[PDB]
Amino acid sequence: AGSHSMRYFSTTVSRPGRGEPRFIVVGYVDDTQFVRFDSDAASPKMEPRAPWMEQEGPEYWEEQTRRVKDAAQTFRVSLGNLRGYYNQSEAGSHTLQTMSGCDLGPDGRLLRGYYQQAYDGRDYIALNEDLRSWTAADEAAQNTQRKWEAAGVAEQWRAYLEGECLESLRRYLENGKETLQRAEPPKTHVTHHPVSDHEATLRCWALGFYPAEITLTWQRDGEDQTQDTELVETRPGGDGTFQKWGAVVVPSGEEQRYTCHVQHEGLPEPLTLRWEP
Amino acid sequence: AIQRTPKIQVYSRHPPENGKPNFLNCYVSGFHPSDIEVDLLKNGEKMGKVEHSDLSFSKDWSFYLLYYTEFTPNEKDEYACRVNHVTLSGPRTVKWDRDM
Ligand SMILES: CCCCCCCCCCCCCCCC(=O)OC[C@H](O)CO
Ligand SMILES: [Zn+2]
Ligand SMILES: [Zn+2]
Repeated sequence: AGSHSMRYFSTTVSRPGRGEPRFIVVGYVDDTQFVRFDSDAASPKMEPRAPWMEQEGPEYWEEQTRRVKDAAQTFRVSLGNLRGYYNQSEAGSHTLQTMSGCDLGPDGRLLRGYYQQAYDGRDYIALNEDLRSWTAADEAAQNTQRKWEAAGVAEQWRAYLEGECLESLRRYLENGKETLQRAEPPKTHVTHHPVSDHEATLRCWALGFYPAEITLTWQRDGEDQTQDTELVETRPGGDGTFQKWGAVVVPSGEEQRYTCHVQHEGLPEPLTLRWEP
Repeated sequence: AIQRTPKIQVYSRHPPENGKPNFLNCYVSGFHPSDIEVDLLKNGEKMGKVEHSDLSFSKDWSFYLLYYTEFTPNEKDEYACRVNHVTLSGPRTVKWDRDM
């Protein structure tokens, strides 16, 4: 865990004739959510979603709410411009998603700053790693790029990403240190369920781990079985941990040929597991 | 616009063992656009007290949501998650498989 990250993920969805577009933002530090804003809430404001954010004072929340409302207005204008660029109907609903944030290196340096958008689920424009140039997906985004070059948007983001972004992330990492600077290793086990009297499903479990990144692979005599492995998406426990499993269906007499390999930041050594009857 | 069908997992927070309070989770992920309907079902009946996470999304911009509720399993009851989305024919029901 030399690198830690902060991300804001915003989703703006137009609903023409059915009100102004809906705007939702969530903030994460690594794999832990810490804030939200929902434009459809009773009193829309940035709110804490981690107990270690409840010690910020009201002026912090006021500033965060103002920034989010300002961004929301820009995104509503952007949805209108994009519909026109693509010659789309005024009646349809469309989605603008944005991601921003920073990766903080172990020495305190900016490893990477991000600002990128997708339109209707496809990459649209992205701040390049140099925080001074842009990558545009098509001519629509090349037009956005020119308007942003004219307004010095890259330099506004570079200032934030190299400064306040990292300072805020540092503060969160200290305030929520006991949650965020932990590496909870997975509790692992292998189960065995016959599927006929000649074959069995071996399932390798990883439970209760944090952060979410993990590798779980079945090997047969050292050979990767990824093509014959059912591997579910890593999923949240709901308690700040994650879960995953992978399974293979094998001939009963070959069961001891199979090993499950688990790698996770919280593990001293990568794990090699087998069905233990 | 890109349309991606939701993946659906229904599972408990902790290993299920009957008479012990636990959490019933339905994780729906990989979908686009963001509008979706999700219910947790006890014996085919819609459950109350079901909360959900704030809308977020993955690196490929697909959305994910956790729906969850307190519950206490036992031998009799069956649970399931029911999801509807514009990529589906109609509401899809996935039963909770409690012995994997
Ligand atoms: C993907 C979200 C990106 C923003 C959309 C919703 C606001 C989210 C709350 C604040 C996040 C950091 C944004 C605020 C950082 C900031 O104030 O500076 C910006 C640049 O300086 C351009 O002006
Ligand atoms: Zn004030
Ligand atoms: Zn067997």
